[PDB]
Amino acid sequence: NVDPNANPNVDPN
Amino acid sequence: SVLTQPASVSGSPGQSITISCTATSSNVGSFNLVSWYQHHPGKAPKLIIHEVSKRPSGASNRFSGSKSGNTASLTISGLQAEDEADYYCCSYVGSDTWVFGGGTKLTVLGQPKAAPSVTLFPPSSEELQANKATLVCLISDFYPGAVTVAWKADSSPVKAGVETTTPSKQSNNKYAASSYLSLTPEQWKSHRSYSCQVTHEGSTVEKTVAPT
Amino acid sequence: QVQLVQSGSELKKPGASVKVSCKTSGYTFTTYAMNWVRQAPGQGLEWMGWINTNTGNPTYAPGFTGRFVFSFDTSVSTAYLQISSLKAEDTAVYYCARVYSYGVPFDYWGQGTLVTVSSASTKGPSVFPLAPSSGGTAALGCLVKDYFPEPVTVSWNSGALTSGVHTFPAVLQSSGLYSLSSVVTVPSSSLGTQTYICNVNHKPSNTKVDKKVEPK
Ligand SMILES: [N+]
Ligand SMILES: [N+]
Ligand SMILES: [N+]
Ligand SMILES: [N+]
Ligand SMILES: [N+]
Ligand SMILES: [N+]
Ligand SMILES: [N+]
Ligand SMILES: [N+]
Ligand SMILES: [N+]
Ligand SMILES: [N+]
Ligand SMILES: [N+]
Ligand SMILES: [N+]
Ligand SMILES: [N+]
Ligand SMILES: [N+]
Ligand SMILES: [N+]
Ligand SMILES: [N+]
Ligand SMILES: [N+]
Ligand SMILES: [N+]
Ligand SMILES: [N+]
Ligand SMILES: [N+]
Ligand SMILES: [N+]
Ligand SMILES: [N+]
Ligand SMILES: [N+]
Ligand SMILES: [N+]
Ligand SMILES: [N+]
Ligand SMILES: [N+]
Ligand code: NA
Ligand code: NA
Ligand code: NA
Ligand code: NA
Ligand code: NA
Ligand code: NA
Ligand code: NA
Ligand code: NA
Ligand code: NA
Ligand code: NA
Ligand code: NA
Ligand code: NA
Ligand code: NA
Repeated sequence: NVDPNANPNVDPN
Repeated sequence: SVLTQPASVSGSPGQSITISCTATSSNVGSFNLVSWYQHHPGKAPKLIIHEVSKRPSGASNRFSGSKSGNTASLTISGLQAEDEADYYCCSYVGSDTWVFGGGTKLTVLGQPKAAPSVTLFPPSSEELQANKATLVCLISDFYPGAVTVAWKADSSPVKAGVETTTPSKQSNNKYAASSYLSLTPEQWKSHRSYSCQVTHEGSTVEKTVAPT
Repeated sequence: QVQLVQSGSELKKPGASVKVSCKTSGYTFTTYAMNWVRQAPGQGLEWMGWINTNTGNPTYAPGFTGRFVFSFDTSVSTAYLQISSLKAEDTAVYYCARVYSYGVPFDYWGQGTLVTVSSASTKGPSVFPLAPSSGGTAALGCLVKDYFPEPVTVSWNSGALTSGVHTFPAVLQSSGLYSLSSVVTVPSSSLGTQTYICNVNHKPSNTKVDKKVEPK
């Protein structure tokens, strides 16, 4: 499930 | 919208009020990433709740939030005049997308009801002599700031040629609006009279004018 | 302090293009995503999409796929919204807003950029008198008709007459032109002696009108 502390802007590489 | 909010809520100073936000889609999943924004007109929206119930430092402690099932709720306690504003819920909806609720207009009833005063002008001779005709219906000093306007040619409704403003706040904190009926000079002169009818809080004030 | 500062209001014809800027300060631009939100007249906030400031990958909500481009320029920590082939229904206030985390979206917002799309052309008003004739007071005014764009200002008797003046917000007609009215309440006993003139000023068309309002 989505981690609320995670940053969506991260490079997913 | 994917999130349903009541169009409007109202309360008196000191009271508490609650604004609901119901998901109409399973795209919200567990529905735990719900945030709320306060929006005063012409200003930037402001985050006031996130993750359903978390109020950040720098937001008033009169704001709280909860959920039950698929309905999230914002509660404002000790209602104050500056709380008057639009309020939006917001949810994550998967795959790095977000959606806002339709918004809720909160009115803080800080003053007594005030019936509108209505002044209706007929077309001027100068405008008639330019082959145009405008009836002008001016509506002032009403509270709350919501009215509906209907026009009549004699006793029959007229909807063609009607332009009506939204209510706007006056300097004395009551509201004003105006409505215009565009006619040909021949329509104007063909009827015994025209009427502007302003409905406010269930009651109606009507003014009439006649070519002479 | 985190700041998002947007460019100024835009007035466009249909078919035109527009580019709104969102200049940031107070944080590292490429650390957080920049989102865009719209509010059309009489409507609520609508999420338009976002751009990842590390990868450049944009995400567009349905409804904003076709004519919209999110971009940025890291050299000046600025995000841009460009709209091609503008439509009347693109008329709205556009906001940029940062996302901090999944839990905390839209923590800082730009102040908004109004983009008006209209087929109307600049036009000075036609001013008609609203001739007088409750109680011992009479209402007279001026109808300020068919002008574009906003704003108009109205005074009475060159500013000498201020008590009893009510200048109403303009209506936006379907044709795209505006009309407003100004009305003043005065003693009925003065209609024979005192002259009443509304002073209308429409700077966008370089027009001013002084319209004498007399009985009958
Ligand atoms: N969630
Ligand atoms: N407060
Ligand atoms: N506020
Ligand atoms: N909406
Ligand atoms: N009132
Ligand atoms: N007239
Ligand atoms: N005329
Ligand atoms: N009025
Ligand atoms: N009407
Ligand atoms: N006021
Ligand atoms: N900001
Ligand atoms: N552009
Ligand atoms: N839209
Ligand atoms: N760009
Ligand atoms: N780009
Ligand atoms: N671009
Ligand atoms: N662009
Ligand atoms: N649009
Ligand atoms: N959090
Ligand atoms: N902000
Ligand atoms: N025009
Ligand atoms: N105006
Ligand atoms: N004057
Ligand atoms: N206006
Ligand atoms: N002037
Ligand atoms: N006149
Ligand atoms: Na606003
Ligand atoms: Na905080
Ligand atoms: Na926070
Ligand atoms: Na208020
Ligand atoms: Na009146
Ligand atoms: Na005219
Ligand atoms: Na009808
Ligand atoms: Na403008
Ligand atoms: Na064009
Ligand atoms: Na949408
Ligand atoms: Na890109
Ligand atoms: Na959409
Ligand atoms: Na003038």
